[PDB]
Amino acid sequence: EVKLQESGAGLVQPSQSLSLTCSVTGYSITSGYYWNWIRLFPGNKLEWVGYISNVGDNNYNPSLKDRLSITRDTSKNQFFLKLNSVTTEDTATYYCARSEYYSVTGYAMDYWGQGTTVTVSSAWRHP
Amino acid sequence: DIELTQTPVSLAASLGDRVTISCRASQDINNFLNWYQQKPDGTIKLLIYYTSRLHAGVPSRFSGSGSGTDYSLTISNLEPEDIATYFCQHHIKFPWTFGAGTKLEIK
Amino acid sequence: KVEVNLAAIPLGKNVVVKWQGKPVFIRHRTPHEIQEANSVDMSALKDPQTDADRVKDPQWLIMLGICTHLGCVPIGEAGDFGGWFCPCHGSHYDISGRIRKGPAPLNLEIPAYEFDGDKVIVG
Ligand code: FES
Repeated sequence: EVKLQESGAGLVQPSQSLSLTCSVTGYSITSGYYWNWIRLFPGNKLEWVGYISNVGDNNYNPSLKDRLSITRDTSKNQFFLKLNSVTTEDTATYYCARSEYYSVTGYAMDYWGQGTTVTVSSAWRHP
Repeated sequence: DIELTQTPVSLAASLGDRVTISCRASQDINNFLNWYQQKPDGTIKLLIYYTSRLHAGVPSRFSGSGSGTDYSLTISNLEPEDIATYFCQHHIKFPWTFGAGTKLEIK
Repeated sequence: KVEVNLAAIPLGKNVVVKWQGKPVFIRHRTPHEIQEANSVDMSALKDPQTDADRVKDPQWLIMLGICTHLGCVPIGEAGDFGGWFCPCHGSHYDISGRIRKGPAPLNLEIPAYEFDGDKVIVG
């Protein structure tokens, strides 16, 4: 069975960089399909952020393409999201998920992460 | 950029009866339409892919039809944990876009 | 050039049809099997292939039922990997028809095929 465990700062100050890590176990990132990042806004509107293939190719949503950076680390088997210069807009619960691809049926996200809630608050938090 | 419209928006029902949600896209998508289930606890699962194909584990009471630009998601009975928010995406071209959402409540 | 009517094949059943004197395996896979197939790490395969590299529609597994070791025809729904077992020298294939154990060096070959509604055309 495949498992996706998410971790990272659940609260960042505006103008800073949000960083989330998605640890995968039971299947290697380099082995095959697509590794995506998506966010769920409080107003219930899912948005596809982007992905990184098993080869290492990136594909970002044009809406955020100039800010984010989805990298990986084959050794530890985990991919990351890095959304630069955040704003109150970026306040959402982020999900990492795997999507398969069959030439006929197309893409489909079959394995989802737990979901990491991030808040762009100006508040102070113990690191 | 294509955009879907999940209607009805957050409609409730009883403790065991059929319900039909829909998803209409701005442009034309072949049949590349998936359906997700967001549990109240935040757990999101895949239910249907390619407008009608069932995923592993999803009960037989889940259907899926439509084509062109109009789609569906029928259920047999909400008995008992069918209560969650349902979404729908397309994938004929990047970027992928989801629907507005459709919460399912029990009166 | 053989035509097979997919609409005739039930849920989790195997159908064998002749094509150029060689047996062609066709299985209408169940949702659970499809997941089982696409959830295997390449590190556990002597002939590394994703289920997607092998099938066009995840519902239809279409391959030549010729064991890659010495040519026997593998037995359906047998083996230690929920797929096919070759009685000749003990080669086990998974639900994607990949070689998992035994002397066979390769996964069951996939012939050229195209879909046309309820029927597929192997050849
Ligand atoms: S021919 Fe199948 S194992 Fe030898």
